[PDB]
Amino acid sequence: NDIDRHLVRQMTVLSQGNDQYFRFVTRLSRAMDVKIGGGTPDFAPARQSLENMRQKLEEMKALSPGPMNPDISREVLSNWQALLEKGVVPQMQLAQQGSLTAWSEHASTVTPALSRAFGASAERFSHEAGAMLDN
Amino acid sequence: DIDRHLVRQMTVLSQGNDQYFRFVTRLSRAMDVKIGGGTPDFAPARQSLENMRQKLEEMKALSPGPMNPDISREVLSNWQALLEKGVVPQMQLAQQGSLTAWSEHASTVTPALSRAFGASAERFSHEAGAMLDNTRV
Ligand SMILES: [Cl-]
Repeated sequence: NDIDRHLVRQMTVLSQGNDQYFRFVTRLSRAMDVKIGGGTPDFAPARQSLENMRQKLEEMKALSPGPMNPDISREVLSNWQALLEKGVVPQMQLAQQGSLTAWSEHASTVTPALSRAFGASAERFSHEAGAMLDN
Repeated sequence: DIDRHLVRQMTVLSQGNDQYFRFVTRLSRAMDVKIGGGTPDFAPARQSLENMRQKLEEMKALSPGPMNPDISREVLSNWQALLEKGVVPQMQLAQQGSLTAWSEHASTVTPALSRAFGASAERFSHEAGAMLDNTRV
């Protein structure tokens, strides 16, 4: 498998990126609760997930468009990019030197929308990939 | 192949997590409307709860597969607990109880269950990441 291996790697990185997103949200939330509970928040875990996500985006770019339709490949990288630059990077910065209401409003609306868009792109990418492999 | 099976499991787990986070937001908006003296629409929250339940069933059907049996088990038990003890009550309580129930249950009981699911999901992602990226030593 050469094309097959490439596809599976694209599916793998895409899944890993989406997973790092959930790790990031969950870890940032934990740290944020400690801040709300009059504590000292440790943002090293969440920053780790954020970086992991960006590195998986770099790994995805190096693999794309690969063997599939270049459009869906373009789609996934631009929505991944957006989720990072407009969602996760600003949301992290709000938790670190922003107000509580600004971080919570952004984390309850802005970042989610970007998440569902990237998630949608990822699901169609993987459905198309899976179909080709199962031919 | 092993990579595809792990990835299907990682994808079902993320989808489960996404559907759970959705559920919490979905239900909250329906309650603001109910608290605002309006006619709530529970159809969407029910959809998320049902999607969370469907993703658990799909996770079980794929497990343990190539993943360590202990980690696989932790994930399914914490997922199932979050659903049967956290999520389901909230929904049944949101359709009958008060702030003393749905709001109080959701702030005290659920979080603990949510936190355990998150710890298991981390344990899963870490081992999967090591297998997939040949990162282990
Ligand atoms: Cl591309």
